Amino acid sequence: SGFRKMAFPSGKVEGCMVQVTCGTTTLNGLWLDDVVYCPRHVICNPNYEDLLIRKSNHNFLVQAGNVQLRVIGHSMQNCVLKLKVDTANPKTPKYKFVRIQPGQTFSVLACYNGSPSGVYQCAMRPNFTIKGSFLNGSCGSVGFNIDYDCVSFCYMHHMELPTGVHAGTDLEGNFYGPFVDRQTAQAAGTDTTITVNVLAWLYAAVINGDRWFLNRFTTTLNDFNLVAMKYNYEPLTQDHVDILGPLSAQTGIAVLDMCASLKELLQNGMNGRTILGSALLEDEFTPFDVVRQCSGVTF
Amino acid sequence: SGFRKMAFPSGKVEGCMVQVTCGTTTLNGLWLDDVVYCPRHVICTSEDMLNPNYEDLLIRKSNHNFLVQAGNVQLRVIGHSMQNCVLKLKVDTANPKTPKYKFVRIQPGQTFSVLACYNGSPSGVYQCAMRPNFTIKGSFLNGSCGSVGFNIDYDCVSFCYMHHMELPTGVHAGTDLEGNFYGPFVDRQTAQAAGTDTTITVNVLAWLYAAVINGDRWFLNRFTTTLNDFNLVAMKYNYEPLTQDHVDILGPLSAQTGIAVLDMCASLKELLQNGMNGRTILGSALLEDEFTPFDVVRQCSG
Ligand SMILES: NC(=O)N1Cc2ccc(Cl)cc2[C@H](C(=O)Nc2cncc3ccccc23)C1
Ligand SMILES: NC(=O)N1Cc2ccc(Cl)cc2[C@H](C(=O)Nc2cncc3ccccc23)C1
Ligand SMILES: [Cl-]
Repeated sequence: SGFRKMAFPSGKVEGCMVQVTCGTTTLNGLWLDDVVYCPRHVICNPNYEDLLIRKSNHNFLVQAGNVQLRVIGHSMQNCVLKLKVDTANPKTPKYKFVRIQPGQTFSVLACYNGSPSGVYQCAMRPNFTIKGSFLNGSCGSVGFNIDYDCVSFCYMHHMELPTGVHAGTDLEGNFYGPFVDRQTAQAAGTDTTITVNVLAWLYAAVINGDRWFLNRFTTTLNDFNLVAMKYNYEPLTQDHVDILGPLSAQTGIAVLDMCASLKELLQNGMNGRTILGSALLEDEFTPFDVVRQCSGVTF
Repeated sequence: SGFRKMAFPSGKVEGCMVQVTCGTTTLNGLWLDDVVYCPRHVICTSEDMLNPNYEDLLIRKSNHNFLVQAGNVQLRVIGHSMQNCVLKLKVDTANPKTPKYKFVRIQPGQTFSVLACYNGSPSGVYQCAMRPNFTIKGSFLNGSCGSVGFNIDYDCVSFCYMHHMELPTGVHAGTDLEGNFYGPFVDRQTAQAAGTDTTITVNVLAWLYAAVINGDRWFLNRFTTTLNDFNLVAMKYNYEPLTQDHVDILGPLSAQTGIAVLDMCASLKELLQNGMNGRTILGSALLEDEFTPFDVVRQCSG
């Protein structure tokens, strides 16, 4: 029993964190094989080709623990700088670079000076920001998932928006969201609630013995989506309904039956009650996160 | 900016997780140097659990009865001893991944990271607090016994918890790494219930200071309180008494935000009276009590 916001064990990622210093700027890098990936704003109206062409290999100081790595090459791929180093990371795990969709969750290994300080779980918001916890020096910290023994890198931290939320890229340097890596006026779009995730979390509450919110009612996908649109909830697709199938079979509560529970919660509130120790509807657990935590999958 | 429930990077602990098998029971062990620490109930059957005589059960065991597995490698047990409710299995190989470590016993209200494991394999990491009733509100399934709680301040891992059991309310009970249970619990299938839980007051105050550091002041008021008046009010909401030690501990946060501890106590009293009125504090509609004053300083400042 119990339901926690749980991150993947960060060990395979910790063994990849390095410190990248260039000029006055110091941030984090991800050392995989003989390449260190880091935000290109470490070289810093920025013409990044012009700024990068003025740098030599020895301008980038890469530090892996108490060992200085020597940079033998450098190239840019979108908003990510790839520093070729002489040494292949012996701690390089089996990995992939994956781009995630909004609503998908991942673990963040927050780092400062190439040293991991914390690990937390978070979701790619529908507005492409992440509600993370980062201070200055956190740039280059990575987001990942673990599938079997393979680490899928999905996020690299680049910046903080004026509302305190965060923006970054996939490991190929493509930003999530309409953001750019420069000091210009940028704001996160109006956020919405990840509906399939709230439903997954209601199923987790049912699995954990909390059923007060259940009701005899059902609804249609169209009628539920008319309610979802009114409460700034993401539309629930047939794919989401299919994805919630296993949880629906396990608890005996059809996805449209759980949708009517969610509809009543949105219109009437919780009425002094909590669900899994929360007075708000939690949307940062995917259906797979719920199944994984309520089954004990290991890595 | 931002405030998350953050766990310590689990890497130093992952490299210590092993699987311990005794008969039909399989649980997790912590391999540090040449010793594997695990709950002593690994030697029990389901029947033995009502009134186990651990000394009697352990005396009938030999080293080769304990199967220890570190990854895809079987370790050889060369000795065994019991220290309180933990079994210490001397093995023939020192763990090369043994980090700098300490065994620390924590007090209620203290937080720590839990590396939940099944079959000696880590599956997840989460942050939690030792409740005032000595239980932890964890996320544990059958086979998670032996999973550990820790903090990693600097490069040293301080092991503070080993999971032993789930109580009937879904909460968890365990021991420090010397085998001493937190709380009035026993490693027996007997009628045991967690005492009435209370809110960790000093932690809620620390979290209100984190909200101030992050720019949220909506809950502040023009009032102050005496420590005694705060405790009389707080007790009525099932909040732990706030001691002078807690007030002293909140000193740095008070100096940083410019809000006196007893002035922050007055905001808390008002929040308990009024609720949040549709608002949130650090993305939460409830008063969060699983961040200590030390956690707030670490995360908000560095
Ligand atoms: N003004 C300022 O501090 N920045 C400007 C800027 C402009 C563009 C880009 Cl791509 C990055 C940055 C950096 C950034 O956002 N870094 C930071 C990242 N995360 C959390 C922070 C908390 C506090 C301060 C910086 C954080 C630095
Ligand atoms: N009923 C049952 O299976 N147990 C009884 C028991 C009695 C005393 C002692 Cl010291 C340990 C145990 C074990 C224990 O609590 N393990 C478990 C630990 N954590 C979460 C669990 C979730 C679900 C089932 C067991 C969990 C095993
Ligand atoms: Cl303590």
